[PDB]
Amino acid sequence: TFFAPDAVFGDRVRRFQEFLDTFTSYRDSVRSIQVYNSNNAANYNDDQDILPHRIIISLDDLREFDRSFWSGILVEPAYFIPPAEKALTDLADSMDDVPHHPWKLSFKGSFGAHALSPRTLTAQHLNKLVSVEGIVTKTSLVRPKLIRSVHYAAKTGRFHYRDYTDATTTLTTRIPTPAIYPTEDTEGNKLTTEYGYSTFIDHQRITVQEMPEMAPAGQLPRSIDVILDDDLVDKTKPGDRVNVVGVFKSLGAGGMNQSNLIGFKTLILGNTVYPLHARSTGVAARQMLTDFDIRNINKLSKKKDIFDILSQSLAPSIYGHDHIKKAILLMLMGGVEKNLENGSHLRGDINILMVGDPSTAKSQLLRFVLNTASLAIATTGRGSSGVGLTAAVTTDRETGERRLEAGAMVLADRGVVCIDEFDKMTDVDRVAIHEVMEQQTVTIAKAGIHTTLNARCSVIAAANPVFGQYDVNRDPHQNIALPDSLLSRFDLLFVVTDDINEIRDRSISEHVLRTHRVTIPFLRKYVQYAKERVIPQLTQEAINVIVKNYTDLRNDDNTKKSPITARTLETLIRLATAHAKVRLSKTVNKVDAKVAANLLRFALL
Amino acid sequence: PLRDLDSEHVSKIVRLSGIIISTSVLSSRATYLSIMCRNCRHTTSITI
Amino acid sequence: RDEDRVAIHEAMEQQTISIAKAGITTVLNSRTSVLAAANPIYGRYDDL
Amino acid sequence: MSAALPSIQLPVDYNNLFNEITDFLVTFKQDKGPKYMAMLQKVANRELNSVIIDLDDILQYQNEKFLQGTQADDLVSAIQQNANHFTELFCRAIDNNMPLPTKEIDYKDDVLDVILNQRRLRNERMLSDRTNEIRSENLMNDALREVVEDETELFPPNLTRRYFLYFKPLSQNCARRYRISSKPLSVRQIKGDFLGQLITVRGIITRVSDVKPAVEVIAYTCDQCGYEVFQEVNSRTFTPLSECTSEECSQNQTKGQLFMSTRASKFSAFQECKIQELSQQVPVGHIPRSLNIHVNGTLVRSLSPGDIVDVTGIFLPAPYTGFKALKAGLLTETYLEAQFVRQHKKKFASFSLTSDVEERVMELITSGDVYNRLAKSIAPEIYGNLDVKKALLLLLVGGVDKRVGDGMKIRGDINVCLMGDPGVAKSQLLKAICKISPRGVYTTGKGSSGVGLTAAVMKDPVTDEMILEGGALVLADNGICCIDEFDKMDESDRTAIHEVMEQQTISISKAGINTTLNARTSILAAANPLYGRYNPRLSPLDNINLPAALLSRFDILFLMLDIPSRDDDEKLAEHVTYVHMHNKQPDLDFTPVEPSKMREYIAYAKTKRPVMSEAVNDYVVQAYIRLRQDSKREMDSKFSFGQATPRTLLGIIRLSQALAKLRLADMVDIDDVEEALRLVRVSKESLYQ
Amino acid sequence: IHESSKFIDQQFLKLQEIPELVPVGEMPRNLTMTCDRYLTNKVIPGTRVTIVGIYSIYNSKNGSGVAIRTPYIKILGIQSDVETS
Amino acid sequence: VRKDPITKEWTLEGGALVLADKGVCLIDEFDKMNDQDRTSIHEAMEQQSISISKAGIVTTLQARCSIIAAANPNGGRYNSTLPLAQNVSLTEPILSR
Ligand SMILES: Nc1ncnc2c1ncn2[C@@H]1O[C@H](COP(=O)(O)OP(=O)(O)O)[C@@H](O)[C@H]1O
Ligand SMILES: Nc1ncnc2c1ncn2[C@@H]1O[C@H](COP(=O)(O)OP(=O)(O)O)[C@@H](O)[C@H]1O
Ligand SMILES: [Zn+2]
Repeated sequence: TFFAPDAVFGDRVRRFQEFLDTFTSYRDSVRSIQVYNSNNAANYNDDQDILPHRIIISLDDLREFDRSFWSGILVEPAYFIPPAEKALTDLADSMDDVPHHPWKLSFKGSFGAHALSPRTLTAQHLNKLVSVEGIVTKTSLVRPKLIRSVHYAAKTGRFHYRDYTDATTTLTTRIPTPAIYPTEDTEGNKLTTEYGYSTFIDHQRITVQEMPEMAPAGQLPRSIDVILDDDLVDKTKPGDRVNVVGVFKSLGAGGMNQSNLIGFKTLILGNTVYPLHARSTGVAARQMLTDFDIRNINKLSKKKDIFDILSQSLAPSIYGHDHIKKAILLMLMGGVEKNLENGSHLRGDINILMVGDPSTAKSQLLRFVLNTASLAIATTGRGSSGVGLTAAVTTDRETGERRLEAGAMVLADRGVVCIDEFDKMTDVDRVAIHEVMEQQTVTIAKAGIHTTLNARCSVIAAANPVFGQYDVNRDPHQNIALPDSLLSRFDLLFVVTDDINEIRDRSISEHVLRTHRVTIPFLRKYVQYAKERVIPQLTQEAINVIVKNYTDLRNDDNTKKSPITARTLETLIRLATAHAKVRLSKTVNKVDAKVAANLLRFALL
Repeated sequence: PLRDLDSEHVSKIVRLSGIIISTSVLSSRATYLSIMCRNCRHTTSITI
Repeated sequence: RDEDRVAIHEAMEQQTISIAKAGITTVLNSRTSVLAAANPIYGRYDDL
Repeated sequence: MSAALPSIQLPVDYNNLFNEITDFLVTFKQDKGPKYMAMLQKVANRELNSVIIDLDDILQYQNEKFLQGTQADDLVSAIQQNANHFTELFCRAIDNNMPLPTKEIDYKDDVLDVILNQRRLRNERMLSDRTNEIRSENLMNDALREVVEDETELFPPNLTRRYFLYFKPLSQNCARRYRISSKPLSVRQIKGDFLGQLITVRGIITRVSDVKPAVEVIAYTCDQCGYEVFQEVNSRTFTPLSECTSEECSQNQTKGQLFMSTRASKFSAFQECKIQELSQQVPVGHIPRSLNIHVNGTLVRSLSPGDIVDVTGIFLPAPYTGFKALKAGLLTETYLEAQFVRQHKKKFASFSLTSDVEERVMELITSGDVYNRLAKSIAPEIYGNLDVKKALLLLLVGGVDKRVGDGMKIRGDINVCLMGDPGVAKSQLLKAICKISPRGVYTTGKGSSGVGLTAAVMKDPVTDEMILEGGALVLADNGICCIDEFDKMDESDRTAIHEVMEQQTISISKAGINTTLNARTSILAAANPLYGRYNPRLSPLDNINLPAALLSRFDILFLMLDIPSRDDDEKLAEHVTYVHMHNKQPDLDFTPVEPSKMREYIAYAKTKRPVMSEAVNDYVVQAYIRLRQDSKREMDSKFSFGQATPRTLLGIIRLSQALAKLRLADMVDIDDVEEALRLVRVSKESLYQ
Repeated sequence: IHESSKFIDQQFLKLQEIPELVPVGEMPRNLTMTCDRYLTNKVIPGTRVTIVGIYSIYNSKNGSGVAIRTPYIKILGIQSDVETS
Repeated sequence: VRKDPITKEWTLEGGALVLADKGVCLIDEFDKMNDQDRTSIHEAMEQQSISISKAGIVTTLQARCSIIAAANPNGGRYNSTLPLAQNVSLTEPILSR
């Protein structure tokens, strides 16, 4: 600022300008931001009558371009990042030329040895750039921080201002300036504070501990503190798998100054943060779509046989049961989750129960779903050692003296839960599920907390017949061994049989041998665009079908093998709506109701 | 054995055995630090 | 024990253990074989 | 070094916005006379204590300028910023132009209004003597009077301030009319850098402190001077200014001591609360985080726990950071200083009648059939079954509380169970009545419900005392508590509930708790038989798992159970598919009433205290004996349930009172109990289908 | 000037007398143990070891006797049973 | 692995079977024990080493210790008309060690 820039800085700038001149992808992107802000500014300014100023750099573009500048960011970021942002802050002034703040950087890619788990983040290579992967373990209450303070000198109507700097605003150890908050003017007058002409920024620290499946298990966790400036504050939450990049500063002067041992305070200045996805995580896969990927979906969406092949392509590892995995595919699609005006929300999620002879795929099918649903969590049921899959214990020692944490089902707020060995799971959870299933709300009433939290999520149940095996010559209710309301709460109950034979059993050997000796990645991208864009309204061509069938089964099935209730009316709507989503249909059609009937014919008879 | 440790031979080399209970944190200590006077604008270095 | 068995009862056939406590949501590879020993005691048929 | 505290300037110019205020306070007649001056006459009358300033008037005042070509110099865009300046300067004008007192000072008045009067009088006598002494010392108003003012030292006008000043924003209507200022923000949405602004936030007020005094100015007495010393207190803490700062002791050898006066010290009523995020506004996967609200003055009791409110107020820093090491410099805590409150479910206790609410009642009445209109207007999103929903309206209006005038009390309230099988919706009716009931609450079978139905005891965060924290039956009172999965509760829950249906109170005698506690709640319960659905081969005392002693405290139970049928299920399937085809309810020659206007109607009916005619009195008796004789002598076999009791006779009376209140009628007819008995019997005729 | 300074890792270990051979009457005693540079992370809690070290003396901010010091060992090298468990 | 108050010091307390690894553990009222303090002796008899996998420490501790166990018949009277495994509450495999 006040000192005269030396060539060791002036070069770094103009050298970085030849990079951005070469890779226009960044020059047009910063422009694309001030396109967006001015459209909103015009929207605010010119109808009533932002994006947080950072760019991600692919480090692959530096390696081939400027080898010593590659090593500079990694080995000496404090001498190479402040000038690169100083270039961009004048590139931004070059792209715009409308009338009239900082601009900042972020990175992506491979850092070699410098990407390491906090198990091996050590007091070697402190100042170097680092990447760390792990669980975000807690987050601090996002405090506002002072930078500029503003005052009024009422004797004159002048305004005065003061500006603050500290250990976390520059990578280099700027000379400290412990300035004093001005309660009196230089002349001696009184002052008052113009709160909100002053400016503020969010401070947060989050503490990351090593990812538990890579961890050499048995050892203790080890964790380090990451400080986030204004931007990334909103994009971390405890328990998610997170990668951070930053500078592992070693600040203060403990021991050697003041008096006495424990060494320097070590932390990362977070300049990039990404959530990432791993098994049983609180975030979706969220694959990006090209304008090409959408083209393939639209080629498919009007072919009159996709649902049969798509239903099959799920699980080549398993033979048969197309009639079931049809429905599990429909669970990924779900309903429309209609929320009514001045009256309570109405369920969209379809919840499925699998039961059958213990030889079957019940435990294995769920590891397709858990591996290929957008968001899923798996629970054993018995072994939910907290309150359950939903609620949690609540206590604190930190400054606020209370905190909350969420169970699996509150974390899985929209997606999937895999529940298996379902009838092991005790009444304490089952009666809590009766709260959830058709209300999708959770209530607790501890000493301090008396409040309602959402759980708009979908369930697979897997169960075993209590007698060890079942066959249809034994009356078909008592084998279910659950309260009749749960047999209502779950929407489709499928009974899988293997009283052995030979004819079908013949083919199985060569299919398994072929299995030891359409595809998955498109389904995710097929489902999410369908989920995001498509919201089928009903159509009269199908509203009659759901009345004909539902009204007949209550005459027939109440004289036969299964119960029928007004609960199973709406399950017809959801399943019809789901198949229309498979069609990407802007509206429901009669064919979807005929499919809804078919799935229940197989499930009931 | 620790039972035979004594104020005798303080700061000699000692050979002893046991079980490690715990391993704490990899605290950070200096070995080179460079230092400036905030008023003299004057630089030195210290090594340990 | 019932809380023990249900995990191994899965890990013997899908070689992972999935945990659902609020604190952390792990799914960790077991990667184990089992050699087991058991007794025929109470082979005598009754239900109670 | 004027490069320190460097000078800057900005488009504001407070030195003539004060010149705008001094017109607005007197130049407004768009709604006695210039109403702010007449309101200030009621301050000069000493009959009100708080001033509410609305942006609704400031905007239309600027239109009367701007459309006359006169510069606005906008206050509104300034005032939504930086309101801690205006709220301590806008009030200065009012000191400088207000009417003189008219009802002369008298003993039957609040004691603070003579203490201020005496200092205000003493202020003028000091000018009156000093001017005459100056004039008498051997030799023009504007010349002289400024000498008096500077040489004197006086009580400041903030210490003579009779009143507390507050603001309320302008609603969206006034923002779109004449074409921002108050989006009701989420506690998550606040994004920090709004510090300074006037903001609106809505959410659950989970927890409040009790009101207590917190000092704003300390007054100190010095004998050897006779001058008072006033210390402004601004932070959470102060140190006693024991060393006498007086103008008479400063230029003196002895610096004699002083003592605080604990009534001359200007206080304010201080209260604070948490608002937790409103749950439907929480993102996916995230948690309802909390914000801290501070209150000063006359507003203080407007916030009560377990209710939903808009808070409007000014959002500000507080100096706190953690604990020294867990720090990165110049951090701040933050709080909201509350200015005005409105609450989406209103307090029944405020219900007076004015030019807009009577016509909202009258237009509801004149269509007639009001009782059936409101029953169908309760939960019209679920099919039929009107007898249940028709009784839920009586649960709200509740009947009459009776005090014997002789040390006895009997419950003026309705307790009901909704027994049945799956598929005939229950929680939707429970949830619908939780919305339509102010202070309504929703509960569940298992987990916390021991403490959750009980007083906890808590070390109160803000101040060094223990407090009882109310579970559902205490977080609700004078209102509905909703219970679900009912029989999946346990004996420790029931033996709390069973006492609350019988009488208005709870009693505790474990650990630090020994109190007797007021419940005053209506319990509305949903429960399922032993096998989810009924079994026709089981008599109801065996089909139902509940003990008949507790059941006798339900004044009605509904055997609300389904049987399949060829026709009736068709109309249901129409209503569900219609209301799922779109939000709208059926095209009947009807309208389902808006809930808030029904809440106003109920709040008026609650005021009615009906009396029973002797004609019905002798009819209720004879019907009871025939019921009780039949119930005992005939009905103790097969489908027979329970026994008739005195309690069911009182149920019929309370229901008969409720009907008469829904008529808005001061007396109870023979026409009422012949309806009440029908609901009692009809609730089980379902069993014969 | 942190950005032109070099730092090293050190670690605190505790060793206790093997519970297989200790007085019946009381708990085992233990020693604070420290190590520097490449000697860090070589050892896992619950392994059996021999330490060669400097038995040394430091002052502890106790709260111990009228005037006293606390013993500690600076490890200057380490070895083990070839791998525990 | 459990607390010690002074300095909040952490150390193992071994079982008596570790404290007596060369010699003998003397157990009084052998029947009157729970789950955990039964599986411990059974693991020691079975294979003479005791696992630890708690508080972040993983170890197997030598428990090469002999036992003299004292027990009482269920109901005090020996009931000589029934075998010992029916007279005592203990089952044969812990009894056969
Ligand atoms: N329908 C099927 N087709 C092929 N393999 C199957 C089928 N059902 C079960 N399996 C076999 O069972 C194993 C998975 O265990 P599984 O039988 O699903 O356990 P569980 O009975 O607990 O569900 C796999 O190795 C798979 O080969
Ligand atoms: N008669 C009806 N009219 C409209 N909707 C109904 C009706 N019966 C059931 N429903 C639907 O079924 C659900 C009711 O579930 P419910 O039966 O209350 O659970 P529970 O078994 O705990 O009572 C609601 O979402 C509602 O939309
Ligand atoms: Zn004095």
